[PDB]
Amino acid sequence: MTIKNVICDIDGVLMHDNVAVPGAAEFLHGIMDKGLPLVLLTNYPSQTGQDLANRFATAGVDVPDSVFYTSAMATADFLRRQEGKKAYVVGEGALIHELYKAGFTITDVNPDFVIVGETRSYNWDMMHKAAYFVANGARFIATNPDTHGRGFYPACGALCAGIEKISGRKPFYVGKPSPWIIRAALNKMQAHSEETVIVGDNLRTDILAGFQAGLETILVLSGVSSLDDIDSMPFRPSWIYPSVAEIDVI
Amino acid sequence: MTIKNVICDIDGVLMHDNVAVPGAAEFLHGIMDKGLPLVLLTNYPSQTGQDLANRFATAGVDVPDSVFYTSAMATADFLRRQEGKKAYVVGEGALIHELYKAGFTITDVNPDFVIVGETRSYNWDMMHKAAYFVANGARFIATNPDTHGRGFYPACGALCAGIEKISGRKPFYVGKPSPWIIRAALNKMQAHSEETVIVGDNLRTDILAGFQAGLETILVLSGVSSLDDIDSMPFRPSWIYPSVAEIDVI
Amino acid sequence: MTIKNVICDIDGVLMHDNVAVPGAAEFLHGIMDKGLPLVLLTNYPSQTGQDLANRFATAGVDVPDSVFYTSAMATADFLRRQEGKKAYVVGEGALIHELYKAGFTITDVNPDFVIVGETRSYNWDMMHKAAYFVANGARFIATNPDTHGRGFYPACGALCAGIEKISGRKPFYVGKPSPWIIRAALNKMQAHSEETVIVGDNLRTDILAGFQAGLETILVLSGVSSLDDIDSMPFRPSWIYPSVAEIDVI
Amino acid sequence: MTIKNVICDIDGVLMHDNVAVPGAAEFLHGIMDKGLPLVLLTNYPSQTGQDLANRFATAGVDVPDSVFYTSAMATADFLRRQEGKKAYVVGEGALIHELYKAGFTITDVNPDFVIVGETRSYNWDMMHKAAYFVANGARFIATNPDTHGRGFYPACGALCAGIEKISGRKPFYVGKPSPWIIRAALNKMQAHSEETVIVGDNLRTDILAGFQAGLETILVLSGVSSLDDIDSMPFRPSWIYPSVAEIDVI
Ligand SMILES: [Mg+2]
Ligand SMILES: [Mg+2]
Ligand SMILES: [Mg+2]
Ligand SMILES: [Mg+2]
Repeated sequence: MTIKNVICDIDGVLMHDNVAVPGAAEFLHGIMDKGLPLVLLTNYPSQTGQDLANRFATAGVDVPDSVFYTSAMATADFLRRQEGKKAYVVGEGALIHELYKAGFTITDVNPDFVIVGETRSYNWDMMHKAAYFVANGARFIATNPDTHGRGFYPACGALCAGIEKISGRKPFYVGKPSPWIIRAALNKMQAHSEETVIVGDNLRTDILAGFQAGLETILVLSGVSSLDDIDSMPFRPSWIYPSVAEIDVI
Repeated sequence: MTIKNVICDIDGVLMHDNVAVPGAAEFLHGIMDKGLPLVLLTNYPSQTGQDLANRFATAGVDVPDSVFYTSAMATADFLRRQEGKKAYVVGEGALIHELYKAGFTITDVNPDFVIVGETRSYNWDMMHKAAYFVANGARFIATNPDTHGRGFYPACGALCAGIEKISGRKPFYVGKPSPWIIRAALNKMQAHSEETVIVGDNLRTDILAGFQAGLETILVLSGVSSLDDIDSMPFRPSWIYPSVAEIDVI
Repeated sequence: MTIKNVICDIDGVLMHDNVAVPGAAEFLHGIMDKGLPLVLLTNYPSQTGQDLANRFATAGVDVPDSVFYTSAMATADFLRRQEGKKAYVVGEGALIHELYKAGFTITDVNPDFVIVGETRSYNWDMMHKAAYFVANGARFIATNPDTHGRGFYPACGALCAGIEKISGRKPFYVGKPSPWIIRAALNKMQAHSEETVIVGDNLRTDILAGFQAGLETILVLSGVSSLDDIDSMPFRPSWIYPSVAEIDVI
Repeated sequence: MTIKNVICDIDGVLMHDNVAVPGAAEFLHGIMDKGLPLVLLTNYPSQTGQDLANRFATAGVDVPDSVFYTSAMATADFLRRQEGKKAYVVGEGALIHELYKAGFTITDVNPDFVIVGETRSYNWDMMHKAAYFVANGARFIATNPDTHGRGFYPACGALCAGIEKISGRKPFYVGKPSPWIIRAALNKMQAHSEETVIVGDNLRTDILAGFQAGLETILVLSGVSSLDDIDSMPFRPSWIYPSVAEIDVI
């Protein structure tokens, strides 16, 4: 059927850092007014739903805590359905709390999983232990492949680099471009891919993931990707707009 | 809901080369008898549905031409929904016919796409032209990432290698582990991921793709992957059996 | 000691394709007049010394056949000192003749080496056989890593790509940036690295190789590399000039 | 001429960790008795010459501090000859002191170089700053490519991984397999490659570097590499022995 659910990326679409993109509030309110399930997605694992709601509210956009879905929440949802509840975690804040709520024990003693998110406390010891466990068979999971956040701030992908180099193994990244996180988002809305659209600014992450997941896609040009980037692209967005302000196919 | 549709990989699951895996016939007939939509999937683009039906029949397994779905068919289905109908193709047989049926013009003059499948006629000239077009912006699509077929026979992935090296660009692979081909298979059965299971022998292709697509997965040990390969695996199969002969959760 | 020998790269330094770089003739004649051993180096394996002398003469630059040293000659020199004289060769012309003169038997029956140069006859069969032999333990050698020649013409590196993909092994590239070819060039002049300078236009090949080999280096800006490319460079050229016309430290 | 100088790798050749390889003492004393210049090489940057002499003496092998040459010393020697004397260093101990003796100022303010060695204090902040500087044009140098030391202890290569991922740039590794460190070792002995042999246990580092540098090579089987590893090897050692105990071609 038609568009009945909406997954909308955050950075470069609804927010520029801590400043809302013009029209974001009206765009979101229009969707909620119509009663369409909505998920605001972000590949970063540092913020809780409340943190995000506060960030949005500070910027003048009001939405419920419940609409947010981060790679940390997605990782917890992924692990919930797994056997084994012991993990060595390289991360802090949101991810840690989510894992505890998923019934996990966080330990550096016989862990079943090595989970990497983001932490400014990352150090030689963590890289060492994570590499040791992964090399020894621990299930290697990471929240998102992004190498850095704002500026050149190390992000999950950068923290995994040393661990991968030493162990010779790569983690399963839960976030975009992996199609699984889109599946997780759909399950959160109890929605089907055929009636869901994803709005994003990055052709290589939002669009690629949505496409592979079977979703209709809308690329906005207010972020990373530019219009000429679609010319040579294997697949292309269902629609393209300068920003969410002109989206009216929903 | 429950399992209502089935995607079953071919090589290492139903066939060993030209010899059927014991129990394959009974397994498939049981599924069809129950009236469950069935798709027999293969990442290789060389055979037509009829070729595959004949191969199966020669091996003592009788199934309709219609159940087969190859990376060539999937590629044609992918391109059908695309704008532009001119392509420079590096391939032969099945793929070529499928593209013509999808309304394509195959040309080395201003092609919109560069499509790579498999062809034993692959040569310096083809690599040159493909690289030239891709470097110049043509949409780069490939049927499957496999580097070789039986023995060390070059396969699609190997043919793309030189083109990627020269152009500095990578193609969008339509086949496994890409989740999209699973989506295409579901659409072929008009089925939902939540009620579909995929049976395969390769953890890194059948299982990875099925998992990302939201399908229940069954790993058989009659092919590439072995049981101990799941220990360190980020995700694991819903079920594991020596072969299709013992599968009875369908 | 001082500069007593000279290795000078060809393309982008002395020639632009078939046209001489202004000042090339005078530059070379000045070196020969002083009696300094000279080697004109090129990473490409297609031309014989006579072909190169003819190309230079056609462009108005007169030099002896003996001064030229190609990756094909270097590869033959490399193999001369090796045990085993049976090789499966993916190449044509110059390289083939050089190997025969080095005492080799070219065969697809129990070859000791798999040697890849350049050949416009490259095809599926060659990739297959080369991959089969390398996968089975044959010593994998390639003339140069360049992915393409003029335009997007496949070069040695591109021909190796498919073979590497299938076999899972990489060849030993004889040409630049490998320091060995510089050693081979020095031996050709019976010269020491401490009294030899190399002139080149590519920071990542001529300069990198010369530097690692212990040679003084001169970068000309008449080719691939540009002046701003040295800012972030780990190592830098001993000298930099727009072209050979202003070189006077020799 | 003949062998007049000797470069001998340490780990897996003369030492197993803190235990000497049987015959090491006699091997080394024999070389020094003959008056042949000797350099004991190691790719690791953590120990000073005195530390190494003490380690050897504790193991029962007596040699002068002066014979040792580490990747830290080699890096300092490399930088001594460079313009610019400001560097942001990710490392500790030996490397730091060597840089100060080379006339460097270590700072995180407008550094000319970003130098990575080894430090158990490596953290998010260091990765961030190093990545920021490299991304902004700083000359990226690293002591050695090894990903880990003993066990799964992070080594230089692992520390560079995150920096490379964020900046998109790779460093120039001073240590093996880079031929430059062999050149540096020769200069330390004021020796020519044609009269120098290198003894090592790793085909991919000691042997590869020696070969590219024009040295005669001796592979011992007391460490990383095994005899069957030479079968498919592009190049092969001049000689091969179980350990230094049987080396008598010097
Ligand atoms: Mg975004
Ligand atoms: Mg299979
Ligand atoms: Mg050049
Ligand atoms: Mg060693």
